[PDB]
Amino acid sequence: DLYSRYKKLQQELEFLEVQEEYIKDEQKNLKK
Amino acid sequence: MYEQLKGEWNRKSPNLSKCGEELGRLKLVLLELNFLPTTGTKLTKQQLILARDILEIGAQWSILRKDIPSFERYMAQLKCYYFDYKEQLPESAYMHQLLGLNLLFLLSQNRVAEFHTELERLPAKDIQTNVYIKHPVSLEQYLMEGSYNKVFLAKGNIPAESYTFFIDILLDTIRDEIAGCIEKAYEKILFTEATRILFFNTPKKMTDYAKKRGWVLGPNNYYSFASQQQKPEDTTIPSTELAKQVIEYARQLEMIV
Amino acid sequence: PPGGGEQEPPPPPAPQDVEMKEEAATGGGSTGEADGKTAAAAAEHSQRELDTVTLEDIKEHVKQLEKAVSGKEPRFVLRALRMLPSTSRRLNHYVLYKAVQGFFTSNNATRDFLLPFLEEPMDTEADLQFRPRTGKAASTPLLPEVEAYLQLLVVIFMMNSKRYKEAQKISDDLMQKISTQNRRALDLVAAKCYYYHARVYEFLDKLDVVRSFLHARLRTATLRHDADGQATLLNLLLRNYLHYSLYDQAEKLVSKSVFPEQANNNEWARYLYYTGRIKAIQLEYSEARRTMTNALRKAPQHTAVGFKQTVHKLLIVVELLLGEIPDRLQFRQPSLKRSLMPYFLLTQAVRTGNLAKFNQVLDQFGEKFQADGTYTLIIRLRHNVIKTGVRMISLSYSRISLADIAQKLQLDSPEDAEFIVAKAIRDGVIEASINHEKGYVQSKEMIDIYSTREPQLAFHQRISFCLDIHNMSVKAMRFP
Amino acid sequence: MSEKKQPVDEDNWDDDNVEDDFSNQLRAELEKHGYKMETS
Amino acid sequence: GIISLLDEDEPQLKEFALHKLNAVVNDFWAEISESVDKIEVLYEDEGFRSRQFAALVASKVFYHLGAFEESLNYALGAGDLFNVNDNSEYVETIIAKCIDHYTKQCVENADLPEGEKKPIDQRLEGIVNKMFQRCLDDHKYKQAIGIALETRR
Amino acid sequence: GSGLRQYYLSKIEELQLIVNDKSQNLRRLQAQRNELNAKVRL
Repeated sequence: DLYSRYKKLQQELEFLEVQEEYIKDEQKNLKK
Repeated sequence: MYEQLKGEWNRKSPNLSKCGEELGRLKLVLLELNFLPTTGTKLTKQQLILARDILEIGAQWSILRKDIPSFERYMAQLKCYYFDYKEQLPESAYMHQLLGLNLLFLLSQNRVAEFHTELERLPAKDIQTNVYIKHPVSLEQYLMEGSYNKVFLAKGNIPAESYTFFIDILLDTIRDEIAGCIEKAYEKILFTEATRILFFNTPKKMTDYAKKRGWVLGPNNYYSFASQQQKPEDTTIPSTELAKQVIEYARQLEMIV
Repeated sequence: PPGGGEQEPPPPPAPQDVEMKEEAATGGGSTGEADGKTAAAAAEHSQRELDTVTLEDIKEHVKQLEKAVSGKEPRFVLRALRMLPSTSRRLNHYVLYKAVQGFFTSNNATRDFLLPFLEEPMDTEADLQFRPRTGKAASTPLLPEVEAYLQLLVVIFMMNSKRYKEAQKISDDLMQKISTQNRRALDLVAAKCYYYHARVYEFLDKLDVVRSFLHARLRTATLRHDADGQATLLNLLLRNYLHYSLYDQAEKLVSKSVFPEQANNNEWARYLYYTGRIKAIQLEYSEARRTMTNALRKAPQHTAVGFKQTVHKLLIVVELLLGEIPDRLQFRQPSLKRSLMPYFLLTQAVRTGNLAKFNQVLDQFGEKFQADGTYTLIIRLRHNVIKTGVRMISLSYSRISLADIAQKLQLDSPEDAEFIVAKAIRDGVIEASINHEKGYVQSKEMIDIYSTREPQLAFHQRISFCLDIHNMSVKAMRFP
Repeated sequence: MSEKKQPVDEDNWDDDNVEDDFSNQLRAELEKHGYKMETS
Repeated sequence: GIISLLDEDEPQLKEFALHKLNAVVNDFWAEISESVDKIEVLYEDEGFRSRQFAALVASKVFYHLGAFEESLNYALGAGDLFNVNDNSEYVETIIAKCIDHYTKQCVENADLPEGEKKPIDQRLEGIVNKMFQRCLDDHKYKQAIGIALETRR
Repeated sequence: GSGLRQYYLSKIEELQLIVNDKSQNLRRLQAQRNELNAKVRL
């Protein structure tokens, strides 16, 4: 499982990073 | 085993293959047991007592031949054997002026930072006794306030052998910043202020200042030249980069943090 | 016996109640924030870690015979903690051994039995993953023992308990190092022992074994984890390079590890002070005295803590090495009233022109001066005796003759005047220049500080500082 | 280096520019601090 | 006292300098910060037989200072004397920078194999397959399949 | 283990740390969106 643990935590980086960019668009839009 | 111990010891040392044989002796010293911790067998420090002494005279050989990069190579290996990691160190008498040779090597080369970090290790050794350290620190207590060529008025007190090779550097390292300070706002002086006060009424010291420096004695003066600048300013060279700070100010202040 | 007999029942239950429950809540809450709280870089038990700095130094020292603290250690070291049924057995044992303390006798472990008590953290399916829990349970053999300040024959068992705790570094570095960041808890534990293992190695010889240990213990920083572990060991690295009197100090300057960016306003405050003495011995003063002043005002928030006594001592020593004249007792303490009295006389003779009076006091009070670790003042204080006078004149007179500044300084003659007017400019004392037409020493005035861009240079750091606080605030806010 | 080269021949911590600034009038202003609101 | 031992020019002290290079190899690596050229010029000696061993102790000192690429480039040029030395927890950090530099080089060369390829150092891959041999001999093969995807080979 | 597992086991550390980090950063941004969305809806 040890190679899979290294790959899946990489996949939990940018899939979690795009949510960070997402709320920046949300909170900027809700001020309008 | 004790290769040519006191052959050319006292009188002279003109031999050149002696040093490789002396290094050949030093091949044996680092290869008997060890040098770095020198933990056990205290008798293996007993040739290291004499391995101190053969580098002492090796430093005396370097001061005979005026070898500055060797004289620090000997002294550092000696001091790191005066800082043997088993520091028991039975007292040799030639240590206290060898450090005085180190303390005058180092004082004459603008190592005043190296001076005042050296004195930390010997609190009462450097003061209460040891005239070979008491004289270079009374030199340094002279070297605080106004006594730097009053030093030359106290030149004639050498407790050891001549010490000439490092009072000549002390001759050198004073008379050149003397020449540096007269290039500065000490603007110009006549020949007789260079005579009575620098020192030594006229030898080829006038050849020293006219050739190492300029300051040609023309009609009754040493003459200074131009030592000024123009001082330009633009203050809109920052107007590209001060705008870079202002854009950065509203950058982080507007971003959703 | 009638007088001392009735005074026996009240002393046990006050440690048996509140000293019982505090680590019982801490060892529970940090465990729940070791299992949960994946972002436990800053636990709230880090303030309890700061409480355990203050707690056991005053709460308990001895194991409190008449059976109060003597039963805590066989309770709290008997922890196997298998699963929820076999931890609730131990959760009953927090209650059940309280009857063993009160009704029965406790298990008296007089300074020796705690080391074989470290087999109950192996007996009957114990836990090795809870290296915070066993790491605190490796501090607890020290906590009555070391903090009682015995320093007597259990120093070797202080050492062997720490070797078991250095074997817990091995269990951190080899046994299941899975993302728990427990080193930043263990480094403060590696601090606590090595404040007294520092003192232990002050009761004995040098530390070159620990030097090989400390460099390797510093080595695993900056790659694995780096917060406050690099910092606290670096003061422990510096303090005995300083305490030993060798060259020792340019090694510190090239030790380019100065910057773990914060140390919670306590370790970073003294860190500036240890390196402030380092930069002072190589004759740099103005750069030294400004971080001397920075270290005094950074964390002084106690009453005469002991190194506050020392930074306030050394601060105007180097300011009496430039020659500005502040003196001392404007912030005086009851632990300072004794320690000011030789230092009292030291700074008054700077302003006056009497030096045999100064050489009287140095001969009078040299033993206290040598106790302070300030041997090398006199090789450079007689320097500043005439430097304080010449700066005071140059600050007074705007255009002074050489022929007058001498005779005021009881200096007899207009040559002995500018026997102090050619290195002071080179040392950065006075702006003034000297013409060899008049021999007069005149300085000028600074006006362009507001006329040219001095203010907006200084503002750009402080604009950048204030926005960081706004950034540290919003990032650390919405935890609900 | 450079001899500065020449031809010719209590405990008053800025509490002294406080205390040598201080010697002849106010000692009956040390608990003379309170008598002034019925006449003056 | 140990720095100035690297000044002398006879070869009988050069092979005794390495007898004193591995002597002082333990602790005072901060002191060797001022001794960069005294390893480097000693590395430029071809009459010095063990010049790769000078790159061993150089990869020791630039790891102390944190010159991680400079330790990496001298782990390259240290040849067989570095290739024989891989049983430590010192060397596991500098092979970590190796594989990291290796797999980003291989994806770079997998982008454009049609000309202007950056040639991989053979001593860079000399420890790559050698550490892959440790996968073959330490019984573990989920690790042996693990690099084999990431190496892009 | 030191040559073939430690290259991965030390590397999955920081891959765990950033996912550990930005989850705190995410739920801060989550609650701020719920404040404004409850403000606009009302």
